[PDB]
Parts: sequence; structure tokens; C-alpha cells
Amino acid sequence: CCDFCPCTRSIPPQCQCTDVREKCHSACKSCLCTRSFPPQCRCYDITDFCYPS
Amino acid sequence: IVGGYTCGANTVPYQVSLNSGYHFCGGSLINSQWVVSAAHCYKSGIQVRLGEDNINVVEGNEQFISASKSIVHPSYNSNTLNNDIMLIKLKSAASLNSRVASISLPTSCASAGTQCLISGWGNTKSSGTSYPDVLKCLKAPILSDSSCKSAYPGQITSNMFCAGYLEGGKDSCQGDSGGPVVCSGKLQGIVSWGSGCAQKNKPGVYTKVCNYVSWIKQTIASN
Amino acid sequence: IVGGYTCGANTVPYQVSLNSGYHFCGGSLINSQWVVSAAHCYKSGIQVRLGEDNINVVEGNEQFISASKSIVHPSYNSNTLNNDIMLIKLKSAASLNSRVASISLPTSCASAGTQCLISGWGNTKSSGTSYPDVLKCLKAPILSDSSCKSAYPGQITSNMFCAGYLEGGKDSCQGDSGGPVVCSGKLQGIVSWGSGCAQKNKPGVYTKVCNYVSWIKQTIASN
Repeated sequence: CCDFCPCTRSIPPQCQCTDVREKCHSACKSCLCTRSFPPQCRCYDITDFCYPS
Repeated sequence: IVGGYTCGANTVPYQVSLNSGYHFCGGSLINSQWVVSAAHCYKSGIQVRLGEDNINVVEGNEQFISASKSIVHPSYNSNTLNNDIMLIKLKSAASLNSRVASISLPTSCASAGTQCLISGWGNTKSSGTSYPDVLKCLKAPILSDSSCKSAYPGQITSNMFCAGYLEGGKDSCQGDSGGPVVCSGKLQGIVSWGSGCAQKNKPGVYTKVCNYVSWIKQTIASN
Repeated sequence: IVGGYTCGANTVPYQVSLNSGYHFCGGSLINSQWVVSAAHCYKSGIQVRLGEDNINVVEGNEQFISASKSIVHPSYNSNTLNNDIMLIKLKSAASLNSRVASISLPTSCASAGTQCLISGWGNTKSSGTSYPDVLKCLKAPILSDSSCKSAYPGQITSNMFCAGYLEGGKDSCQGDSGGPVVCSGKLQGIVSWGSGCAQKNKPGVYTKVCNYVSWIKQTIASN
């Protein structure tokens, strides 16, 4: 899953998910979280695809 | 706090707990009417709890004061956590004694290598979840900007700094957000973010409070 | 380019195709020996293709020159895409003529509202996938950085501007990266990123070349 996905406009594209979530996160490898309850987490992985919303 | 020690009751008298039914973040008392926290700790219906040690037990030195207003930084960036700083006004002035005391704002920024005190009621484990009830403390140094950026490539703005230990084992953790990083008796930092807790090469990232002294001063002056 | 028009053969003479076995990015010829592209377009084994119209046909005015070296901006950030600019030196000086011409660097930044020419061989569809294969062009104004930041909350740095149309329909797209944004005869932008292509409220974001003239100058003088 991903709602907000910006991509560079090259071939291949370089894409990341800038969704802020609470869960963090199996599919994702690089995931930063704020240190609150609940946490606010982001996946800062860059990939080919998006994913879908 | 992962890797820390039990502070002792009221030994960190500027440490406040932020409550909305449960402890969700910390903050730091900077005068009798104002608390400094993280902007990502923003919530409606906040009660500031001062004088606290065990946060599940009223031990007789607490003061519970509702927030009347919250002021998130005008440039607080939700996506990047730049300008992770918030002001909270107390609806009634706190009574200041040996156990409920304000903490001084910096006149100058702190340098790499300076030892600081980090405190909070957050998780004590870097794998799994145990929440302390008593306040925990951690002595940890400011890391060079260089060291911070290499740990977190492309994520560190000028309004951040890393503190802690690259080896791992000693860090702040979830529940610690908004709380103090104090060095040489000045509030130099605010617990902000990290990747996991106390992980190797993943130090804690903190708001660089010295960049905010003039917005704090003017904001409180007119609110 | 989504929503554009066929430029006309060699009407954009500073436009280059970057090839590593296929077209992967665009670029701008700024003198006989140097190309300006995006840092995210960095790749080993680059051939610069100048004088192109149809990138799949040798039409008789092309010059193919291998890159002797690529220099990515020292402060390029692959996460935030800040400082998305690369310099590419040609192995031999290109022959400059009517159809292969350099583009002037800006001496001041372009203010919002200025109409610019954006070009490339990227995708022409906002949903699916169709490639030209002749060079497409788009006239588009620079949007206020206020509109830019509203479109992409938290994502826009001082090294970026948005251009295009908030209505959607007309934009750059994948394959257009590294390419020119030219306003009043000057290279004001480099095709960089966006959320999809030609989407409502998701205009293209471009590298603000005017912030880089001094680096560009000193880097060319020394390499």
C-alpha cells in the first residue's frame, strides 16, 4: 500500500512513499518514526514502483 | 529511555508528562505558564502533568494543569520533521518549587561532545515493549553534524542534531517524544525521531532548540 | 511530455538525449564540452546524443559523444531530491551550429508567472504508456512557490520550483528528467520529479538552476 508516491521522471523512475503511518513495517526496509504514542512512521525506501492506494 | 537509569523522584523538575487519558509525550517547563514540546506531539485536549515521578500513582507533589492553547511552529514540517517544536500554555500558572521548576533556554548552541541529560517515560527496550512508570534518565553526548548525517543520509536539516551512541544500547524511545535534552543546564534539545530505538548506527534525532529561542520569546510575549 | 506538441526537428538545439543502450534521461548543452542534467540521472557508461529529433532514427544532424566524466552536485540528496543537478563533460567538443547550440545559463532567477519551454522524449500519457519518439515541447508557466508547497506539502526546498498547470493535463513525465526548462532564453530549470504525470494539483517540480550558476562555473573551469 501507498497513497502519496512521488517519482523522479527518469527511466527507470526512482519512487518513494511519503505516507505517514503508525505501523512500521514489513515490506519497508528503511523506516523512521517519531517517538510518541502512537508513533508517526515513514518508509524512506526508494524503489521502481509505488505501490497502489 | 533504553539503557538508562531511574532518575529519582523530582530530580528532573522541569520534566512534564503530557496526558490525554494516557501519557503520550513529554515536554519541558520553561516558565510557570509554558511548556516546550515536539510539534508531532500536537493533540487536542492536553493536560500537562508536572511534579511527576510514577505517572500511574499520585505521590503528592504533582500539579495537573490543562493546556489552554497549543502553538505548533509555523514552519513545522510534518513529512520531514523539520521545525519539530511546539508551545503549550498552561491555563493556570504552575507553582514553582524544588520539584516543579523551569528550565533555562540556551543563549548559545551546544557543541558536539557536550554531555546532556535525556529523560522520559518511554519504552525501555530496543526490541519489544516495556514501559516504566518511574522517570528514566540517560546521559548521552551530542554527536557531530557529520556523524548525524552519515547515520541518516538526506534526513538531517539544520534544525536537528543527533545525540547518543553509535554502538547502540542507549537512546530515547517511543513515549519520550517532546521531552528534554539538557546540557550544561540549558534546554538544548527535544526528543523527536529515530529508526527503531538504541539500534547500531541509528542514534536519536532531536530538535535544535537554540534555533528557536526568538520565536519562543516573541510567541510567549504576545500569547 | 503530456499535453504537448511536436517541437519540429532541431527547433530545440540545446536539448540532448542521454543514452546507455536506450534513452534514459534528457539534458541541456551549455557549452561545446558540457551537459546539464539531473543528479538522479547519474549512470555509468553515458553517451550524449546531440542534434536529435527522432531518437530511433539517424537523420543526419546528430552528434554522438561519450561522457568523459560526470559530476553530481556535492550536496545532492537522493531522498528529498534537493540539489538535483549533474554536470557531464563530453569526451570531445561538440560542433556547434544551427541545430546543435548551447543554452545560456541564467543571471537571475525567474519569477512566478514566466512562460517557459519544457521538452523531452518522455511519456505522453498520464495513465498508460506511449513514447513519441520525436521531441515534444510544452509551454508552461512557473508557479508560485506558495502553490508549489501547497501541492507538495513539506517536499519543496529552496532549490526547486513547480511549473505547469494545477488543472492537470499538461506536464513533463518519465523520460523527461534532466531536460531543459527554458524561460526567456535561459536555462531556469531541470526536469526532476512529480507525483504521477499531468495529474490535478500535482504539477512538475524542477531544479532551480539559478541557485547553481557559481558551482557550474567553477566546476567547468577546473575540469
